[PDB]
Amino acid sequence: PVLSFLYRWIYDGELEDTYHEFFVASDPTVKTDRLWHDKYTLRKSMIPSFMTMDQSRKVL
Amino acid sequence: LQQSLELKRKMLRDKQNKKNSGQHLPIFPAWVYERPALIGDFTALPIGTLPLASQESAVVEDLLYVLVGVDGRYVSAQPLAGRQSRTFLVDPNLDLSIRELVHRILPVAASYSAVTRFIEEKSSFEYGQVNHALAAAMRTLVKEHLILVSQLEQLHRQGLLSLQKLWFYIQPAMRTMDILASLATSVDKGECLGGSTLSLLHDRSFSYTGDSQAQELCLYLTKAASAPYFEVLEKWIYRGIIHDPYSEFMVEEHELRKERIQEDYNDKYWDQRYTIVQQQIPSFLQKMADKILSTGKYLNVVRECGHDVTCPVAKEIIYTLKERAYVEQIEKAFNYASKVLLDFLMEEKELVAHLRSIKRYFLMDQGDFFVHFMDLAEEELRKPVEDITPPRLEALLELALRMSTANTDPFKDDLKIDLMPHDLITQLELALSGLEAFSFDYIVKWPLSLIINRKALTRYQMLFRHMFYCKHVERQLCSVWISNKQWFAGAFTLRQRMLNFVQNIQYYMMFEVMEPTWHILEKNLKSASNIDDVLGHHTGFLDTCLKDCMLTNPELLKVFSKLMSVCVMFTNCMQKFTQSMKLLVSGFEATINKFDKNFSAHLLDLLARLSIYSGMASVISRLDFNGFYTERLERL
Repeated sequence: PVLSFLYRWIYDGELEDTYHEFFVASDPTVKTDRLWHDKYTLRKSMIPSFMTMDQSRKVL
Repeated sequence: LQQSLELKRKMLRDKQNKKNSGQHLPIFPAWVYERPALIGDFTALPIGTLPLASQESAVVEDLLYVLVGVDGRYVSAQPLAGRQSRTFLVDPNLDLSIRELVHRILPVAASYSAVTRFIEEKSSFEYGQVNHALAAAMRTLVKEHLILVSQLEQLHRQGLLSLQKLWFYIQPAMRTMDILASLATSVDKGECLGGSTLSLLHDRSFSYTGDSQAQELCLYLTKAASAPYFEVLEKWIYRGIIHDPYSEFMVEEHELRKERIQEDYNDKYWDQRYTIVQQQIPSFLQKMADKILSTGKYLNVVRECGHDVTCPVAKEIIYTLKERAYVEQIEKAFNYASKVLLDFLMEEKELVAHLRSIKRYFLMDQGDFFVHFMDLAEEELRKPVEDITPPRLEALLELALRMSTANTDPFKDDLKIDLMPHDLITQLELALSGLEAFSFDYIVKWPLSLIINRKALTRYQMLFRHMFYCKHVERQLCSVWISNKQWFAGAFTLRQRMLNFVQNIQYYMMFEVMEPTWHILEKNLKSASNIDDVLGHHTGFLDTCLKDCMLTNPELLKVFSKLMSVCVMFTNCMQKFTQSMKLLVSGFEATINKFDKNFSAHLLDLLARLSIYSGMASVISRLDFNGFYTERLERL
């Protein structure tokens, strides 16, 4: 599941969850021009130990 | 038994602090100790009062239960529930002839239960890498022991066995259990783990050379145990990244990534960042150890910058008895390492031009550049120290460079004018500079800081500063020559001799030192099979070029400094006396003759102090090529 969340986020760059399972902290609002800085933020508790901080940061 | 529980936790702790990406390491659950999940191996009548034809059937059936490590019926397993020791008690009143034979069967039993306990105690999550492989490889022999016990099990089911058959049966198996129990005792006793029980497994295989029943046993467990180790090895070898997410390997990577990044000030790659560790050497890879280290050390600095490198081919290698699959792959791996690094560097981040643009200025290949720059910078240069300002000297450099036809090399703005802060003490005043100093900082680039060192650059500066005295005295002698296009005819001879001397000194450095060993270096850096030869060739070029020239002498030649001092004193005096006569013939000769005497002293001392030394004797032969001032003082 977490690798399929990664490969849905390399392809289309959009994913759907209602439970915290991935290293992205999504904000549901669509914003106006603030969209870039704030809809996607780095959640660190869902980073695997076979991935590093660089991998999550770059794919985000 | 008790000693293991300590080690296991501490081996965990080393790897939580070394990895900053280690996450949620386990605790061993308490129930595995409170309730049995490790060890599973932990009415009674006197046999002597029984009839005979019940005693035989009963003692055979009970001892068969007793062997596994737990109580039978009339033979009991004495409680220890631990270490390599176990004793069994048959009833003392058994008939003497049968009981002495029952006592003889017991050594396979005490060397079975012990053999089981090593597989039960050391199934824990932590211990060394070889011991975890060895548990899974020793259990295979427990299974092959069972297939003989399975035949025995069927036979005992069919209402038949006797003690003489059993005694004849267990004679082959006793030795194999003896070898396994001795191995378990030695591995637990010495507190050896990791790679230090890859030494013990290597030594025990050599030790047996009289039967080779146990030699092959140690060989089988070592060939099984070296199969994960060589895959971790091939991960480190074919690409610089370790694709194993533990560090068990003989190479470890220090984290000096937070000291040197986008600059090198230690040369961390070639010192000890990728180092080897003694207690993870298996003691059959010790012959290959330096090669193994140097291989992947070369791979990192190509796999980092963006060049796709992978395995060209990989093949399995195994520890085999006094024979090597490993050597043939280590050598090919080594040549592949050095070839991809050396090819990638000699095309992108060109070493060729970096060495050429050092030969062009410090060893001096363009003279037009310096005859422009020295002339247009000397009036700032002549002043005492801190009266110079480096923006101005840098700006006039950008002149004399861009006027001169030296515009054909990529690295020419890397030259920045700095000074030696402690000027003559760097060689092996502080109020004068630009009369005894002229130095640059040529900046060295990211992989060219590992092939040209800091020490290399300061030696280049010291050789350039040694040539600065000749560069100074040469052009001062030309400018005093144009004054005479009164005087003294011997003053013209003194002038002629001094300029002849300095011109010969530099020409000898030209066609003797820099150009020939540069011609050797353009062969050596392309005929190397490792980069520890390439470093050696660069260090050897600099070492030769310093040893042949006058930078290394037994006595260091203070007369060289005194000689160039009286050369400067002569040109100052002659310019002053010529302009304050026409613009005598006796006092002029009086000052010029004293400079003649001082110079002849300092020259003859030089020829004698160079003749004791030593090829590089060509310096003495060319100065006395005439047979004038041909060394009239004897020493030695």
